[PDB]
Amino acid sequence: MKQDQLIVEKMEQTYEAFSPKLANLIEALDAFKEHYEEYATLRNFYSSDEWFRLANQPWDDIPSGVLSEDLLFDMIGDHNQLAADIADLAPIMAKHM
Amino acid sequence: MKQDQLIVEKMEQTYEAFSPKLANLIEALDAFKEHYEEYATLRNFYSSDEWFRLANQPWDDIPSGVLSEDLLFDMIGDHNQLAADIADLAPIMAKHM
Ligand SMILES: [Ca+2]
Ligand SMILES: [Ca+2]
Ligand SMILES: [Cl-]
Ligand SMILES: [Cl-]
Ligand SMILES: [Cl-]
Ligand SMILES: [Cl-]
Repeated sequence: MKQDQLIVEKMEQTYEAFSPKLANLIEALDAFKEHYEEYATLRNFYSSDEWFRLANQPWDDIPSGVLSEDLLFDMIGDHNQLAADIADLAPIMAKHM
Repeated sequence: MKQDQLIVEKMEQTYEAFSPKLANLIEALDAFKEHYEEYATLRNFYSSDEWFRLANQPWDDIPSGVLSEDLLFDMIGDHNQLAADIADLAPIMAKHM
């Protein structure tokens, strides 16, 4: 039918929008999880005595980005915002099971 | 120093591994969130009277994937596994704030 076709088209367009985003999140989450064990190391290094001492050494090349005033600060911020977004999503997904 | 260099190298290698995975998850989560409002539509369509009726019509071309026995079933499974993984991650991230 002409009308059955309309229903199917709408559903296919909906699936095509949503399904790749579901897939990409699953993939990204799995990759993140294999390395999240390293986060405390980086968080704890930023603003530590050693980080500051190293940042203020007279390097003969451009210092590593980890030694900058802002790079790991921004990483911590991105982490904390992600934590909040994951916390907010969790019960919403549970509701859709 | 030779040794200060060792500390910095280790931290830089750690950051280079972790930081892109954090970024990719943030990006994937944001994209998913803009379309998660469509999930109930697709979930509810699968195994519905209309879905089954449409799947059993005599289409003159290959039926749309949404009409298959397995495609949306697998999407629901992927969703439910993701829900559980997000629920498990949420308190772990809170602990690292
Ligand atoms: Ca396509
Ligand atoms: Ca590189
Ligand atoms: Cl690991
Ligand atoms: Cl490790
Ligand atoms: Cl939307
Ligand atoms: Cl919408």
